[PDB]
Amino acid sequence: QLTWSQLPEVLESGVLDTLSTEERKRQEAIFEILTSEFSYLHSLSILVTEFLQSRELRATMTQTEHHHLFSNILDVMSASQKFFEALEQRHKAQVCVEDISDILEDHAQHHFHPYIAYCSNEVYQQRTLQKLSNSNAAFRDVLKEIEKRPACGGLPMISFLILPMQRVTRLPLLTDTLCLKTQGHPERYKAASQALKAISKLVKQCNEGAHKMERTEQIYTLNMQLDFGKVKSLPLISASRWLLKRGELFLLEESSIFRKIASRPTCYLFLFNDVLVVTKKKSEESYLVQDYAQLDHVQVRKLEPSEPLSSSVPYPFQVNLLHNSEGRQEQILLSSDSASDRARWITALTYKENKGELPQVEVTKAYFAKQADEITLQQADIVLVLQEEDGWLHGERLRDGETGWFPESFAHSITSRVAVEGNVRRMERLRV
Repeated sequence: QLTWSQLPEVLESGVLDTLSTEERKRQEAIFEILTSEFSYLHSLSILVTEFLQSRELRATMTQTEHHHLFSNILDVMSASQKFFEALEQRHKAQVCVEDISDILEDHAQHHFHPYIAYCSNEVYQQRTLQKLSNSNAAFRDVLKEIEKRPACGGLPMISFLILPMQRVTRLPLLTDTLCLKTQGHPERYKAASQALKAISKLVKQCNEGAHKMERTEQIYTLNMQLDFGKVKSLPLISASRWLLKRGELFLLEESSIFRKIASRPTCYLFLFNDVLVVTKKKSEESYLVQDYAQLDHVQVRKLEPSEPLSSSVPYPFQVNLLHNSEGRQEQILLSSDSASDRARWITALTYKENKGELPQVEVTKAYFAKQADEITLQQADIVLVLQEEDGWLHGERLRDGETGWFPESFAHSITSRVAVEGNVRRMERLRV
Protein backbone atom coordinates (compact mmCIF):
# COMPACT_ATOMS: atom_id res chain seq x y z
CA GLN A 1 0.00 0.00 0.00
CA LEU A 2 2.65 2.61 0.90
CA THR A 3 4.89 3.75 -1.93
CA TRP A 4 8.56 4.58 -1.39
CA SER A 5 7.79 8.29 -1.21
CA GLN A 6 5.31 7.55 1.61
CA LEU A 7 7.66 5.62 3.92
CA PRO A 8 8.14 7.38 7.29
CA GLU A 9 11.92 7.45 6.94
CA VAL A 10 11.85 9.13 3.51
CA LEU A 11 9.37 11.73 4.77
CA GLU A 12 11.52 12.29 7.84
CA SER A 13 14.68 12.69 5.75
CA GLY A 14 13.20 15.72 3.97
CA VAL A 15 14.84 14.49 0.76
CA LEU A 16 11.60 14.98 -1.19
CA ASP A 17 11.82 18.78 -1.11
CA THR A 18 14.76 18.74 -3.55
CA LEU A 19 14.66 15.28 -5.16
CA SER A 20 14.15 15.30 -8.92
CA THR A 21 11.06 13.59 -10.34
CA GLU A 22 13.35 11.17 -12.18
CA GLU A 23 15.27 10.20 -9.05
CA ARG A 24 11.97 9.84 -7.21
CA LYS A 25 10.64 7.48 -9.90
CA ARG A 26 13.92 5.51 -9.88
CA GLN A 27 13.60 4.92 -6.13
CA GLU A 28 10.01 3.79 -6.64
CA ALA A 29 11.25 1.39 -9.33
CA ILE A 30 13.82 -0.03 -6.92
CA PHE A 31 11.20 -0.24 -4.17
CA GLU A 32 8.71 -2.17 -6.28
CA ILE A 33 11.23 -4.91 -7.09
CA LEU A 34 11.75 -5.20 -3.29
CA THR A 35 8.11 -5.36 -2.21
CA SER A 36 7.00 -7.61 -5.05
CA GLU A 37 9.82 -10.01 -4.26
CA PHE A 38 8.79 -10.19 -0.59
CA SER A 39 5.12 -10.76 -1.45
CA TYR A 40 6.21 -13.58 -3.78
CA LEU A 41 8.63 -15.01 -1.20
CA HIS A 42 5.92 -14.92 1.47
CA SER A 43 3.58 -16.84 -0.84
CA LEU A 44 6.30 -19.42 -1.51
CA SER A 45 6.70 -20.01 2.22
CA ILE A 46 2.98 -20.80 2.46
CA LEU A 47 3.34 -23.25 -0.44
CA VAL A 48 6.29 -24.90 1.33
CA THR A 49 4.82 -24.97 4.83
CA GLU A 50 1.22 -25.93 4.04
CA PHE A 51 1.53 -28.19 0.98
CA LEU A 52 5.09 -29.41 0.41
CA GLN A 53 5.61 -30.20 4.11
CA SER A 54 2.13 -31.66 4.72
CA ARG A 55 2.72 -35.21 5.97
CA GLU A 56 -0.91 -36.02 5.38
CA LEU A 57 -0.75 -34.93 1.67
CA ARG A 58 2.47 -36.96 1.06
CA ALA A 59 0.72 -40.11 2.37
CA THR A 60 -1.88 -39.93 -0.45
CA MET A 61 0.92 -39.96 -3.01
CA THR A 62 4.13 -41.75 -3.96
CA GLN A 63 7.63 -40.18 -3.76
CA THR A 64 7.67 -39.83 -7.57
CA GLU A 65 4.34 -37.94 -7.67
CA HIS A 66 5.61 -35.64 -4.86
CA HIS A 67 8.76 -34.90 -6.87
CA HIS A 68 6.77 -34.11 -9.96
CA LEU A 69 4.18 -32.01 -8.01
CA PHE A 70 6.64 -29.87 -6.07
CA SER A 71 9.85 -30.29 -8.08
CA ASN A 72 12.70 -28.11 -6.75
CA ILE A 73 10.45 -25.50 -5.06
CA LEU A 74 12.82 -25.45 -2.05
CA ASP A 75 15.72 -24.35 -4.28
CA VAL A 76 13.44 -21.74 -5.86
CA MET A 77 12.47 -20.35 -2.45
CA SER A 78 16.08 -20.36 -1.28
CA ALA A 79 17.23 -18.36 -4.32
CA SER A 80 14.35 -15.94 -3.83
CA GLN A 81 15.23 -15.61 -0.16
CA LYS A 82 18.91 -14.80 -0.78
CA PHE A 83 17.90 -12.32 -3.50
CA PHE A 84 15.36 -10.53 -1.30
CA GLU A 85 17.83 -10.33 1.58
CA ALA A 86 20.45 -8.67 -0.64
CA LEU A 87 17.87 -6.12 -1.80
CA GLU A 88 16.66 -5.53 1.71
CA GLN A 89 20.14 -4.62 2.97
CA ARG A 90 20.40 -1.88 0.33
CA HIS A 91 16.93 -0.51 1.34
CA LYS A 92 17.62 -0.60 5.13
CA ALA A 93 21.01 1.23 4.93
CA GLN A 94 20.05 4.40 2.99
CA VAL A 95 16.91 6.51 2.40
CA CYS A 96 17.87 6.73 -1.29
CA VAL A 97 19.33 3.49 -2.73
CA GLU A 98 22.26 4.19 -5.05
CA ASP A 99 21.91 1.01 -7.06
CA ILE A 100 20.65 -2.57 -7.14
CA SER A 101 21.61 -3.54 -10.70
CA ASP A 102 24.68 -5.48 -9.53
CA ILE A 103 22.34 -7.60 -7.40
CA LEU A 104 19.95 -8.16 -10.32
CA GLU A 105 22.67 -9.12 -12.79
CA ASP A 106 24.56 -11.32 -10.34
CA HIS A 107 21.55 -13.34 -9.20
CA ALA A 108 20.15 -13.66 -12.71
CA GLN A 109 23.56 -14.94 -13.88
CA HIS A 110 24.70 -17.02 -10.93
CA HIS A 111 21.84 -17.85 -8.56
CA PHE A 112 18.59 -18.24 -10.52
CA HIS A 113 19.37 -21.56 -12.22
CA PRO A 114 16.66 -23.35 -10.15
CA TYR A 115 14.07 -21.31 -12.06
CA ILE A 116 15.07 -23.19 -15.20
CA ALA A 117 14.40 -26.62 -13.74
CA TYR A 118 11.17 -25.52 -12.07
CA CYS A 119 9.79 -23.97 -15.26
CA SER A 120 10.99 -26.94 -17.34
CA ASN A 121 9.06 -29.34 -15.03
CA GLU A 122 5.64 -27.63 -15.64
CA VAL A 123 4.28 -30.39 -17.98
CA TYR A 124 4.77 -33.10 -15.31
CA GLN A 125 3.43 -30.93 -12.44
CA GLN A 126 0.27 -30.40 -14.51
CA ARG A 127 -0.14 -34.08 -15.45
CA THR A 128 0.57 -35.18 -11.85
CA LEU A 129 -2.03 -32.76 -10.42
CA GLN A 130 -4.57 -33.81 -13.07
CA LYS A 131 -4.16 -37.51 -12.27
CA LEU A 132 -4.26 -36.97 -8.50
CA SER A 133 -7.38 -34.79 -8.82
CA ASN A 134 -9.13 -37.23 -11.20
CA SER A 135 -8.24 -40.55 -9.54
CA ASN A 136 -7.00 -40.04 -5.93
CA ALA A 137 -9.83 -39.52 -3.47
CA ALA A 138 -7.58 -39.29 -0.41
CA PHE A 139 -5.57 -36.53 -2.19
CA ARG A 140 -8.76 -34.54 -2.93
CA ASP A 141 -9.85 -34.73 0.71
CA VAL A 142 -6.54 -33.72 2.30
CA LEU A 143 -6.05 -31.03 -0.35
CA LYS A 144 -9.52 -29.63 0.32
CA GLU A 145 -8.85 -29.46 4.08
CA ILE A 146 -5.50 -27.71 3.65
CA GLU A 147 -7.01 -25.08 1.38
CA LYS A 148 -9.58 -24.10 4.03
CA ARG A 149 -6.73 -23.13 6.37
CA PRO A 150 -6.48 -19.33 6.78
CA ALA A 151 -2.79 -19.37 5.86
CA CYS A 152 -3.75 -19.98 2.22
CA GLY A 153 -5.77 -16.76 2.03
CA GLY A 154 -8.47 -18.41 -0.10
CA LEU A 155 -6.09 -19.44 -2.84
CA PRO A 156 -5.81 -23.01 -4.20
CA MET A 157 -2.55 -24.97 -4.34
CA ILE A 158 -2.24 -24.55 -8.13
CA SER A 159 -2.07 -20.77 -7.86
CA PHE A 160 0.90 -21.11 -5.51
CA LEU A 161 2.63 -23.67 -7.77
CA ILE A 162 2.71 -21.33 -10.78
CA LEU A 163 4.05 -18.32 -8.86
CA PRO A 164 7.70 -18.91 -9.89
CA MET A 165 6.80 -18.95 -13.59
CA GLN A 166 4.84 -15.72 -13.13
CA ARG A 167 7.59 -14.10 -11.06
CA VAL A 168 10.47 -14.81 -13.42
CA THR A 169 8.60 -13.40 -16.43
CA ARG A 170 7.89 -10.21 -14.51
CA LEU A 171 11.49 -9.43 -13.53
CA PRO A 172 12.44 -8.12 -17.02
CA LEU A 173 9.42 -5.79 -16.96
CA LEU A 174 10.50 -4.46 -13.56
CA THR A 175 14.13 -4.25 -14.66
CA ASP A 176 13.15 -2.43 -17.84
CA THR A 177 11.30 0.20 -15.81
CA LEU A 178 14.41 0.58 -13.63
CA CYS A 179 16.55 1.14 -16.74
CA LEU A 180 14.16 3.84 -17.98
CA LYS A 181 14.23 5.67 -14.64
CA THR A 182 18.06 5.45 -14.54
CA GLN A 183 18.72 7.23 -17.87
CA GLY A 184 19.91 10.35 -16.02
CA HIS A 185 22.86 8.43 -14.53
CA PRO A 186 25.32 7.21 -17.20
CA GLU A 187 27.31 4.50 -15.39
CA ARG A 188 24.28 3.09 -13.58
CA TYR A 189 22.27 2.98 -16.82
CA LYS A 190 24.95 0.71 -18.23
CA ALA A 191 24.69 -1.51 -15.17
CA ALA A 192 20.88 -1.54 -15.28
CA SER A 193 21.01 -2.44 -18.99
CA GLN A 194 23.42 -5.32 -18.32
CA ALA A 195 20.97 -6.41 -15.62
CA LEU A 196 18.19 -6.30 -18.21
CA LYS A 197 20.08 -8.56 -20.64
CA ALA A 198 20.98 -11.02 -17.89
CA ILE A 199 17.42 -11.36 -16.59
CA SER A 200 16.02 -11.57 -20.12
CA LYS A 201 18.48 -14.33 -20.96
CA LEU A 202 17.40 -16.27 -17.85
CA VAL A 203 13.71 -16.00 -18.77
CA LYS A 204 14.54 -17.21 -22.28
CA GLN A 205 16.23 -20.38 -21.08
CA CYS A 206 13.28 -20.96 -18.72
CA ASN A 207 10.94 -20.62 -21.69
CA GLU A 208 13.03 -22.88 -23.94
CA GLY A 209 13.31 -25.54 -21.22
CA ALA A 210 9.57 -25.79 -20.66
CA HIS A 211 8.97 -26.00 -24.44
CA LYS A 212 11.57 -28.79 -24.91
CA MET A 213 10.12 -30.89 -22.06
CA GLU A 214 6.50 -30.49 -23.22
CA ARG A 215 7.32 -31.25 -26.87
CA THR A 216 9.47 -34.27 -25.94
CA GLU A 217 6.69 -35.60 -23.69
CA GLN A 218 4.01 -35.07 -26.37
CA ILE A 219 6.08 -36.61 -29.20
CA TYR A 220 6.67 -39.74 -27.06
CA THR A 221 3.04 -39.94 -25.88
CA LEU A 222 1.74 -39.44 -29.47
CA ASN A 223 4.32 -41.81 -31.02
CA MET A 224 2.77 -44.35 -28.76
CA GLN A 225 -0.89 -43.40 -29.28
CA LEU A 226 -0.75 -43.05 -33.09
CA ASP A 227 -1.05 -46.40 -34.85
CA PHE A 228 0.50 -46.37 -38.35
CA GLY A 229 -0.35 -50.03 -38.92
CA LYS A 230 -2.52 -49.72 -42.04
CA VAL A 231 -0.48 -47.00 -43.82
CA LYS A 232 3.11 -46.63 -44.90
CA SER A 233 5.19 -46.15 -41.79
CA LEU A 234 6.19 -42.69 -40.61
CA PRO A 235 8.68 -42.31 -37.76
CA LEU A 236 6.92 -39.72 -35.58
CA ILE A 237 9.85 -39.25 -33.16
CA SER A 238 12.04 -36.24 -33.87
CA ALA A 239 13.94 -33.81 -31.71
CA SER A 240 12.39 -30.90 -33.66
CA ARG A 241 8.76 -32.01 -34.21
CA TRP A 242 6.07 -30.32 -32.10
CA LEU A 243 2.23 -30.33 -32.14
CA LEU A 244 0.55 -27.27 -33.68
CA LYS A 245 -3.09 -28.39 -33.16
CA ARG A 246 -5.19 -31.49 -32.59
CA GLY A 247 -8.92 -32.06 -32.61
CA GLU A 248 -11.98 -33.80 -33.94
CA LEU A 249 -13.79 -32.65 -37.07
CA PHE A 250 -16.88 -33.89 -38.86
CA LEU A 251 -16.25 -35.69 -42.16
CA LEU A 252 -18.17 -34.36 -45.12
CA GLU A 253 -18.93 -36.32 -48.24
CA GLU A 254 -20.06 -34.28 -51.27
CA SER A 255 -21.96 -37.42 -52.59
CA SER A 256 -24.54 -36.77 -49.82
CA ILE A 257 -26.75 -33.59 -50.02
CA PHE A 258 -29.10 -35.01 -47.42
CA ARG A 259 -26.80 -34.94 -44.40
CA LYS A 260 -27.96 -35.72 -40.87
CA ILE A 261 -26.83 -34.26 -37.50
CA ALA A 262 -26.90 -37.67 -35.78
CA SER A 263 -24.18 -40.31 -36.08
CA ARG A 264 -22.03 -37.86 -38.04
CA PRO A 265 -18.74 -39.46 -39.16
CA THR A 266 -15.63 -37.85 -37.71
CA CYS A 267 -11.92 -37.79 -38.16
CA TYR A 268 -9.26 -36.62 -35.73
CA LEU A 269 -6.38 -34.44 -36.88
CA PHE A 270 -2.90 -34.20 -35.40
CA LEU A 271 -1.15 -31.24 -37.03
CA PHE A 272 2.57 -30.98 -36.29
CA ASN A 273 4.96 -28.24 -37.42
CA ASP A 274 6.02 -30.28 -40.47
CA VAL A 275 3.36 -33.00 -40.95
CA LEU A 276 -0.44 -33.41 -40.90
CA VAL A 277 -1.69 -36.77 -39.63
CA VAL A 278 -5.29 -37.81 -40.32
CA THR A 279 -6.72 -40.37 -37.90
CA LYS A 280 -9.85 -42.05 -36.64
CA LYS A 281 -10.02 -42.10 -32.85
CA LYS A 282 -10.40 -45.61 -31.36
CA SER A 283 -9.97 -44.75 -27.66
CA GLU A 284 -8.52 -41.96 -25.53
CA GLU A 285 -5.10 -43.62 -25.88
CA SER A 286 -5.26 -44.89 -29.49
CA TYR A 287 -5.79 -43.22 -32.88
CA LEU A 288 -5.64 -45.24 -36.11
CA VAL A 289 -3.83 -43.34 -38.86
CA GLN A 290 -5.71 -43.04 -42.18
CA ASP A 291 -3.35 -40.76 -44.08
CA TYR A 292 -0.80 -38.02 -43.60
CA ALA A 293 1.16 -35.51 -45.60
CA GLN A 294 4.10 -33.19 -45.17
CA LEU A 295 2.75 -29.77 -44.16
CA ASP A 296 4.73 -28.38 -47.12
CA HIS A 297 2.32 -30.35 -49.35
CA VAL A 298 -0.96 -29.34 -47.68
CA GLN A 299 -3.40 -26.78 -49.03
CA VAL A 300 -6.58 -25.61 -47.31
CA ARG A 301 -9.53 -23.40 -48.20
CA LYS A 302 -12.99 -22.65 -46.90
CA LEU A 303 -15.92 -24.30 -48.64
CA GLU A 304 -18.95 -22.31 -49.71
CA PRO A 305 -22.48 -22.89 -48.35
CA SER A 306 -25.14 -24.30 -50.65
CA GLU A 307 -26.56 -22.00 -53.32
CA PRO A 308 -29.95 -20.34 -52.50
CA LEU A 309 -33.31 -20.77 -54.25
CA SER A 310 -29.93 -24.33 -41.31
CA SER A 311 -26.97 -26.29 -42.72
CA SER A 312 -25.79 -29.66 -41.29
CA VAL A 313 -22.43 -28.22 -42.46
CA PRO A 314 -22.09 -25.03 -40.45
CA TYR A 315 -18.42 -23.99 -41.14
CA PRO A 316 -16.96 -26.30 -43.80
CA PHE A 317 -13.48 -26.33 -45.25
CA GLN A 318 -11.34 -28.56 -47.43
CA VAL A 319 -7.86 -29.96 -46.96
CA ASN A 320 -5.91 -31.00 -50.03
CA LEU A 321 -2.95 -33.33 -49.60
CA LEU A 322 -0.81 -32.65 -52.66
CA HIS A 323 1.40 -35.65 -51.80
CA ASN A 324 -0.07 -38.06 -49.25
CA SER A 325 1.33 -41.14 -47.51
CA GLU A 326 1.29 -43.03 -50.85
CA GLY A 327 2.71 -40.15 -52.89
CA ARG A 328 -0.74 -39.51 -54.40
CA GLN A 329 -3.29 -36.69 -54.10
CA GLU A 330 -6.24 -36.65 -51.72
CA GLN A 331 -8.84 -34.20 -50.52
CA ILE A 332 -10.62 -34.17 -47.16
CA LEU A 333 -13.88 -32.29 -46.63
CA LEU A 334 -14.39 -31.17 -43.05
CA SER A 335 -16.87 -29.21 -40.95
CA SER A 336 -16.48 -27.59 -37.57
CA ASP A 337 -19.42 -26.33 -35.60
CA SER A 338 -17.72 -22.99 -34.84
CA ALA A 339 -16.40 -20.21 -37.08
CA SER A 340 -13.46 -19.59 -34.75
CA ASP A 341 -12.67 -23.34 -34.75
CA ARG A 342 -12.45 -23.34 -38.55
CA ALA A 343 -10.31 -20.20 -38.50
CA ARG A 344 -7.95 -21.80 -35.98
CA TRP A 345 -7.62 -24.89 -38.16
CA ILE A 346 -6.89 -22.79 -41.25
CA THR A 347 -4.36 -20.66 -39.38
CA ALA A 348 -2.54 -23.74 -38.08
CA LEU A 349 -2.63 -25.43 -41.51
CA THR A 350 -0.98 -22.38 -43.11
CA TYR A 351 1.71 -22.19 -40.40
CA LYS A 352 4.40 -22.63 -43.08
CA GLU A 353 3.15 -19.81 -45.37
CA ASN A 354 5.48 -4.13 -39.93
CA LYS A 355 4.89 -4.87 -36.24
CA GLY A 356 4.24 -1.24 -35.24
CA GLU A 357 1.09 -1.16 -37.41
CA LEU A 358 -0.50 -4.13 -35.66
CA PRO A 359 -3.39 -3.47 -33.25
CA GLN A 360 -2.42 -3.84 -29.59
CA VAL A 361 -4.61 -5.19 -26.82
CA GLU A 362 -4.08 -5.42 -23.06
CA VAL A 363 -5.09 -8.49 -21.04
CA THR A 364 -7.68 -7.77 -18.34
CA LYS A 365 -7.82 -11.23 -16.68
CA ALA A 366 -5.43 -14.17 -16.74
CA TYR A 367 -6.07 -16.74 -19.44
CA PHE A 368 -4.70 -20.31 -19.26
CA ALA A 369 -4.24 -22.15 -22.57
CA LYS A 370 -6.55 -25.14 -22.98
CA GLN A 371 -5.22 -26.33 -26.37
CA ALA A 372 -1.87 -26.49 -28.18
CA ASP A 373 -2.70 -23.45 -30.38
CA GLU A 374 -3.69 -21.24 -27.44
CA ILE A 375 -1.47 -18.91 -25.42
CA THR A 376 -1.38 -18.51 -21.63
CA LEU A 377 -1.59 -14.82 -20.70
CA GLN A 378 -1.06 -12.91 -17.46
CA GLN A 379 -3.07 -9.89 -16.43
CA ALA A 380 -1.64 -6.70 -18.00
CA ASP A 381 0.18 -8.63 -20.78
CA ILE A 382 0.35 -6.68 -24.05
CA VAL A 383 -0.51 -8.61 -27.22
CA LEU A 384 -0.11 -7.69 -30.89
CA VAL A 385 -3.26 -8.79 -32.70
CA LEU A 386 -2.66 -10.79 -35.89
CA GLN A 387 -6.21 -12.04 -36.49
CA GLU A 388 -9.71 -11.80 -35.04
CA GLU A 389 -12.48 -14.35 -35.51
CA ASP A 390 -15.77 -14.90 -33.70
CA GLY A 391 -14.69 -13.94 -30.19
CA TRP A 392 -11.14 -15.24 -30.51
CA LEU A 393 -7.90 -13.32 -31.10
CA HIS A 394 -4.64 -14.66 -32.54
CA GLY A 395 -1.82 -12.65 -31.04
CA GLU A 396 1.88 -12.28 -30.40
CA ARG A 397 2.80 -11.39 -26.82
CA LEU A 398 4.99 -8.29 -26.61
CA ARG A 399 7.44 -9.41 -23.91
CA ASP A 400 8.59 -12.70 -25.46
CA GLY A 401 6.93 -13.21 -28.87
CA GLU A 402 4.85 -16.26 -27.92
CA THR A 403 1.90 -16.69 -30.24
CA GLY A 404 -1.51 -18.24 -29.89
CA TRP A 405 -5.23 -17.86 -29.64
CA PHE A 406 -7.13 -16.44 -26.67
CA PRO A 407 -10.68 -15.16 -26.16
CA GLU A 408 -11.28 -11.53 -27.09
CA SER A 409 -13.31 -11.27 -23.86
CA PHE A 410 -10.03 -11.33 -21.89
CA ALA A 411 -8.48 -8.15 -23.32
CA HIS A 412 -9.24 -4.54 -24.18
CA SER A 413 -7.98 -2.37 -27.03
CA ILE A 414 -5.12 0.09 -26.71
CA THR A 415 -6.02 3.02 -28.90
CA SER A 416 -3.63 5.71 -27.61
CA ARG A 417 -0.98 6.45 -30.23
CA VAL A 418 1.57 7.36 -27.53
CA ALA A 419 1.00 4.13 -25.59
CA VAL A 420 1.04 2.03 -28.78
CA GLU A 421 4.30 3.61 -29.95
CA GLY A 422 5.72 3.23 -26.43
CA ASN A 423 4.91 -0.48 -26.27
CA VAL A 424 6.72 -1.03 -29.58
CA ARG A 425 9.90 0.57 -28.23
CA ARG A 426 9.70 -1.50 -25.05
CA MET A 427 9.48 -4.54 -27.37
CA GLU A 428 13.03 -4.33 -28.75
CA ARG A 429 14.29 -3.40 -25.31
CA LEU A 430 12.86 -6.71 -24.05
CA ARG A 431 13.53 -9.08 -26.96
CA VAL A 432 16.55 -11.40 -27.01
